Amino acid sequence: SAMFNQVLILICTLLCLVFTGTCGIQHLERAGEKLSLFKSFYFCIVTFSTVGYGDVTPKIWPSQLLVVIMICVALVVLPLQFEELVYLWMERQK
Amino acid sequence: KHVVLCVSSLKIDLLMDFLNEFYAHPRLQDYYVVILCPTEMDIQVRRVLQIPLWSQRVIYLQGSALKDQDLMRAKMDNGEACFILSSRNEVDRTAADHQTILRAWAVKDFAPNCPLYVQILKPENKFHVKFADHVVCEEECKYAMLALNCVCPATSTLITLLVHTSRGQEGQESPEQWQRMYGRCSGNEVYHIRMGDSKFFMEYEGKSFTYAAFHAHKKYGVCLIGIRREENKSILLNPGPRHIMAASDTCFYINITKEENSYGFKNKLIIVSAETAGNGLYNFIVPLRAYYRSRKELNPIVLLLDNKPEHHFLEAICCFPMVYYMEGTIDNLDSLLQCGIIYADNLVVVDKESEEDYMADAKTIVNVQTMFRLFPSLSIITELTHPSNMRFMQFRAKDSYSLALSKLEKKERENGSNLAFMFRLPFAAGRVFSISMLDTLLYQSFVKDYMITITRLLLGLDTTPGSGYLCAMKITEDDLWIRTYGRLFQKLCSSSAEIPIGIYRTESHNTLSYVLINPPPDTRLELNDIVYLIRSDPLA
Repeated sequence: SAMFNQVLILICTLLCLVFTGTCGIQHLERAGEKLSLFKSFYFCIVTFSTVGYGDVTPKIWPSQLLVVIMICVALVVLPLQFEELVYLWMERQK
Repeated sequence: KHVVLCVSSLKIDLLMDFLNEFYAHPRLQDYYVVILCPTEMDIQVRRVLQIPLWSQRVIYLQGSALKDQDLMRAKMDNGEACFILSSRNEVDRTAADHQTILRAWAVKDFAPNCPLYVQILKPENKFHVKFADHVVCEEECKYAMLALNCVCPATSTLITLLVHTSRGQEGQESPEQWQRMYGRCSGNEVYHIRMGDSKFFMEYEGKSFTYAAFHAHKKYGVCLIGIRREENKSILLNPGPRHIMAASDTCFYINITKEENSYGFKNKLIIVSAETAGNGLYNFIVPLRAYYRSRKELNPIVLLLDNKPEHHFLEAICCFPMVYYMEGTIDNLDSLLQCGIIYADNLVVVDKESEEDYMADAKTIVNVQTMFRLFPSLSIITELTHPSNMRFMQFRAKDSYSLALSKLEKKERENGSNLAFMFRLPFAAGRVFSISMLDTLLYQSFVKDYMITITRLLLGLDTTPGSGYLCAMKITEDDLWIRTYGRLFQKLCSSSAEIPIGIYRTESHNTLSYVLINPPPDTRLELNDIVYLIRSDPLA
């Protein structure tokens, strides 16, 4: 089942990115302005959902960039997998 | 609960009528219908799989019968039924056969438990799968039916409507008188009761075969046919007046509903055309001059083909008396005149040509139609494939009945669709008949094992020694000594052994036609009419 396979890849990647985001915001903002993990989950899923509320964001030199870098990579990485998911839907139709 | 069906080329037709036919059974409906084909779905048929009802009751998959992988894919072992089918319209008649029989092996191999159902075009090849559960043999039956059409009229329509299930849904339209009665008796059908007793079985345990069908018409209106002894499981048609019934013995009977639920010449001549001779026509001719048939009334028969008669045909037919060769198609007035179509009576044509689908039946419609106008005193018969095109046959510039039939047939196909094709003029005249109409027989067979065998014995074809012939008798002015159909039945079988089934009628607008199957035995009879009776006296 390829449909299944890429569904998995999507989920895996999402999970990975969420994890990287939690782990990303965890050690940094924990210094200057302390934030709970749920705030991170929020931010991550707020970034990959393309929402961007902005209640709390990075105020620090590296902190923004790191989030940014992860997004930029994600924004390339995001469609790769959606693109993938599309390819199978085309195979299923065939 | 997975049912299997396999075919080389699907088309709206075969599918449709299968489906519509298959879920007609209340008992077995829920099943996963499995389709196996090599080629992709067309843009039309792939549309009928998308409809809200047939979506999840129909599984379609792409693949063949030979590879073992795709057989697995269908879950055969689990599956409760296996159907193989043959394409009708093809370039080569002899190749299709190979395709099918082959499939048979592979399926039998894979799972030698499940029942197996299949079609076979040429008679010659019948011999190869004798091992299978049930097999429908095309040509033999085709030529047979049409052959018996030359003794009594509308042999065809009778049998067809027998093997088609209906509730009498179609008799309540009350447009007119006849049709009201005509359709009413359509839903009429054959059924199975043997065991124990029931509303009809006990009435006579100890009296003869005959006395049964007398008083069956009195209470219910059921009329039995034949009794399988429990011994050899051989089916009989109209066992003689000597045979008796038991408490455990088989009753086959007809009713509208199941028992539980309630060179110059002499005589008229006939002329046949076909594309090629084959072991096909050997069996065309059997019923014509049989044993039971007299040497007075024989109908010498002329064979008109396109291609010169092949060698085997000659050794095969030289036995019989009375036939000849003439050549050419039905085009030339002259090619037909040499034979004496004028002296002759009934016309027989079975032909075909190897884009759009129904269309391929054209080549014949045409050649025929001319004849309708050349000889208004003449009677002809015909074979199409697509059971849509029927009414497109004998048509006149102006007819009120013939045209006003259109609205009536639509008005049937929209309520629920089993037989849309009954009411049409020529069809009920027997001048028309088709191939895939008996195909229904096969589908329906899955629920009834006595459905196929019964048929052949009716025609000709299979005779195990105890048996009977289907004959007809015209009605005339001394028979009018009888009032009606019931008063008839009881004065009929008190002399010889014969059972009626249906009748035949004619009125004016030459003239119109009817068939009424197992009519209530209260119904009257005109001067020109015909009835279908079974007579067995080969053996004492």
